[PDB]
Amino acid sequence: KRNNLRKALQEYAAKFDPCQCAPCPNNGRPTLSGTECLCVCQSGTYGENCEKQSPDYKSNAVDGQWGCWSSWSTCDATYKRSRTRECNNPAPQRGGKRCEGEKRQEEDCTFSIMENNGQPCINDDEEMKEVDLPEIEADSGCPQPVPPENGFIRNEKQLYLVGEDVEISCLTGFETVGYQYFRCLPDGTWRQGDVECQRTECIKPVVQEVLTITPFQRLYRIGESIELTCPKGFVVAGPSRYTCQGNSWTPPISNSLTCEK
Amino acid sequence: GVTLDPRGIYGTISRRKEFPYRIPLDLVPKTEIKRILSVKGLLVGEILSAVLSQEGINILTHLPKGSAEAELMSVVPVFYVFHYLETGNHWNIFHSDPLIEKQKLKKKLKEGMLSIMSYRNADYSYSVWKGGSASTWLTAFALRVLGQVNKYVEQNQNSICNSLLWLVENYQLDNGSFKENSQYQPIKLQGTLPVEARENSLYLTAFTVIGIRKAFDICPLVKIDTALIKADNFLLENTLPAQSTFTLAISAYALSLGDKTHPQFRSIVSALKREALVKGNPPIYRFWKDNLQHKDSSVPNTGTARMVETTAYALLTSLNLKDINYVNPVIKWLSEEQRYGGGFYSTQDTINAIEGLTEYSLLVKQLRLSMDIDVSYKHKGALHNYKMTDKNFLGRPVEVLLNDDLIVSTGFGSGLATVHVTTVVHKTSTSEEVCSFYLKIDTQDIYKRIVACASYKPSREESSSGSSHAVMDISLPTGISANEEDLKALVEGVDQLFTDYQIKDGHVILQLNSIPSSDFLCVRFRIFELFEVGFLSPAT
Repeated sequence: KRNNLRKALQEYAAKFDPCQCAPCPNNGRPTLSGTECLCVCQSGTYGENCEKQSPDYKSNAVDGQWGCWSSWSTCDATYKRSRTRECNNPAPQRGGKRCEGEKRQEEDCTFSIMENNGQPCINDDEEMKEVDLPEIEADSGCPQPVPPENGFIRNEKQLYLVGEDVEISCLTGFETVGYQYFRCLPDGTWRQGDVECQRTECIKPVVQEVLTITPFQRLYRIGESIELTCPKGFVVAGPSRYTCQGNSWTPPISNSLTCEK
Repeated sequence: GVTLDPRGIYGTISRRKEFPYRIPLDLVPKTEIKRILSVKGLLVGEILSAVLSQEGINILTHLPKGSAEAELMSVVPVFYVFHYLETGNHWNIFHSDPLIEKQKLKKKLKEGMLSIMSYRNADYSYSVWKGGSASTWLTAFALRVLGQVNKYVEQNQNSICNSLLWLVENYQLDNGSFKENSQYQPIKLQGTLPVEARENSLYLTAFTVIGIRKAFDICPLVKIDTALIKADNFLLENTLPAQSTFTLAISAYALSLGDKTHPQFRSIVSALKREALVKGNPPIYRFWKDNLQHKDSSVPNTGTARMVETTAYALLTSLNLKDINYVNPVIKWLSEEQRYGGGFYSTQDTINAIEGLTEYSLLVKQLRLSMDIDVSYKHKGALHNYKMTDKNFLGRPVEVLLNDDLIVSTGFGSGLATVHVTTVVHKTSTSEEVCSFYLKIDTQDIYKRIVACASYKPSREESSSGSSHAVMDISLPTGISANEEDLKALVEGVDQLFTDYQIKDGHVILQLNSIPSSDFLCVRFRIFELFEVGFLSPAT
């Protein structure tokens, strides 16, 4: 309602901005009810819309005020539209004075992209609810089970129904022995079992800011090898070549081949 | 069991699967072997009708071209609004002849290719002007786009590969892995926010990986594979961008095209979850913000750009993990005025919003159930054939009968139905590794008395140390009862073996500390009968 209400104020101003009034006599500000303009008068000016003066006020003649904006000049060759106004209510002729506030606007050429289809309800406090408590959950079913060692749930939901199923499998180094779905039983359990992750690949270990290693591959198959390497002219720590072992290699990672380059 | 997948989901494709036939050694000799196969039609759930309007013609028919290449802002989103309409059958909604609109598109898009190519440098970089200083960022935007459009209209591979090799040769650092020439200014409605205060390397390394990944399908040569592996790895190893979800999201989205099953990638998205914004008890709407600096702007701003770009990258991360259940409350957030403008005619945002609906509408058609599934044996003939639709989603079990390897397959089609095969078997005690403690029992008249005899069996490398602690069950026919006060001797006697006993479900349970493998331990008890039944099942 706030967004819409700014947006209505923009349209309301476009319709009812008193810039559209004929020039105010004796340097009053034009003001518009919606259906009539009246001028707000300066000290020493009076009448319905400022038409007459006290004998002292006649000395001013400063006369600095706007007429309306032009419509938008379309995009400026950096995709920004603009518009300008021209100081052109009764001009600073006998005396001299600037009309106040920046003569021009620039506004990004923004337009709509998608099928309009109404508007959604939004309230200030809500959006920062990254976490909230588990619901009353009367459609009992099951919540997400914690997947096994090195595991990943393929289809993700808050609450799976009775007889509804979830698929799992091991991460990139690894493969499932056994059946890789589970299903929510009527009591709320998953009966997780008869599945086991096995290693088939290994991944470039964590190393110091000097590369003490040569990165041959994204993933290394078990029985392949990786090499610790000095950039030039020295030897420091760790095996020169290593092969992977169902576990990781037992690689040097507290320190690596940090040679005197 | 498996999902079938005729179309590509879960980083792979699954139009065919084969299940072996096994003959275990444990088996009861004269057994029958039995098997059952059934298939579940996994429907999409709800679909949210998220679309570009007929006004999508105004997104093609760009705002005034000009200097500093506002002509570039005029070319690039055409290469997306095409792809949306193409994946959406959408030209019909225009109400011209769709073919005339498709021909108009293919032509205007080719005019676009010459138009963007006109800003290529002889070094195959690009710039803000034809005479400007080169930019890797804009080289990477061009590579993101060229990666798109060669799925539709081909351009020669060298024109891509040289533009790649400018970037990949001259700016691929180590310990941090893509770098830039400091162009004059960020273009006020193109580029986007860097990492603002400092540390732009994450936004560079991500946006450059995002370009290079899109192009890499159309320049597959060894160098570029060698580059992206490290351009990812240094991005991954740097990526903990908690200072900005916009940085967490472009870094996540880049990595979503990578190895989707790398633990650091999974961890990054697990942080992206922890960063999410929601509304409702279940998630009704979902989106993201990082800088909590806020105004309810009716005309959008770079603050909106933080949201729309961080969200469009989270959305594209999720839509490269293929789950509409996760994606839905985001697609609800788009298309109606959360923080206005569909990308506000920032090209970067508006591109990423159109890309959102494109991958969403693709996944919608990939997921729907319109699939035909066949099952056969490997050496033997066909077993069954199934047709799976918005009505016939449940695929009833069919027996599996013929003792051969089982092949299930599909053609082209759509959806993600899953086929489950169960096997039933009966296995021996003595001829299997299930038994460590080998059993005998005898019933004799001297009401009657019963003596069990049994012994442990160690592994081949092990001595006669005896069995671990065990729970033993003497079953009896119903109405037969053991002499419990005689049984108390097994508990009271100085030569103790059992800790405790109980009667439960009519069975006699007793718990034994260890068992000899040196000899058969023998144990005797006595029974009285209040005979209860006409048929008695064998006791265990």
